[PDB]
Amino acid sequence: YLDRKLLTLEDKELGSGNFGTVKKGYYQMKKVVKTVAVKILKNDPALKDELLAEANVMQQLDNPYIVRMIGICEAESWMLVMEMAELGPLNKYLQQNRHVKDKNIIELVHQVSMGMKYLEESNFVHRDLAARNVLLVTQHYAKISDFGLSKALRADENYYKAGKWPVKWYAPECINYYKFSSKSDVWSFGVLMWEAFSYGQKPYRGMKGSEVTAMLEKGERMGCPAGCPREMYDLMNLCWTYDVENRPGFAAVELRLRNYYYD
Ligand SMILES: O=S1(=O)NCc2ccc(Nc3nccc(N(CCO)c4cccc5[nH]ncc45)n3)cc21
Repeated sequence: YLDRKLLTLEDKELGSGNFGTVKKGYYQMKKVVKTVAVKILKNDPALKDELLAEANVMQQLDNPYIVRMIGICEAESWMLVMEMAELGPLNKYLQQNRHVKDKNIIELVHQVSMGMKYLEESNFVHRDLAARNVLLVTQHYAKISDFGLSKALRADENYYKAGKWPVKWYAPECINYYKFSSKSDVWSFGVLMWEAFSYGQKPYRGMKGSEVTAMLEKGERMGCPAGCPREMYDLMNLCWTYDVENRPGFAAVELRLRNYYYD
């Protein structure tokens, strides 16, 4: 829990969602002043639980490619205070910056894969991995964010059995059997890659969720984005392996990206 006196907020608003608004601020750590992003709950038991589940999860996470939580501050409102990733969501950035080179995109997605390999080792599932939920520190440093749908897996289980339903990022076992695992997160990571190489274009455009599900069961997949290296498109296809058993884990995904990047 944070000291409201040690927090200064801008008057400007960075963004707003169902939960409320987001403001940029500063929090005085012992000596240094650290720039922060803050979710400020508008005015709702669900939203408080949402903020609470995300905080509960972040508190246990510690990795260079995952957004770091500073803490919670109870004052004029409930506040979730994170270290600021200044450049914001990966999709919106690439949408405004098409000069980004393929090798730069590969670097950022490898970084995500490294954060997810950590998440997988830590036995947490993200359940909302998408380009909108990756934040940029700099043009060469990505962090995974938005852990509101995330779950710590029980010590005796490999998956979580299941609100917000981003079906275009969901593996078939999620849609058909409500089972969410690190391998489901791998499926989503494939969609994320596609997004990144499509410079933030939405996947499966013009299609309803049921239509995407039909497409995938037919064995059809999204095509290679313009200028996307083939090796990276091949990795998207591996991530979209239908049968979860045979879908690769994040260790193999991260390895594959590393070798392509450093070679
Ligand atoms: O999308 S935006 O609001 N509009 C422009 C912009 C520019 C920079 C950021 N950066 C940022 N860094 C860290 C955390 C964070 N947020 C707010 C966005 O969800 C968080 C605060 C509290 C908890 C959180 N979990 N995941 C992100 C996040 N934002 C964000 C934005």
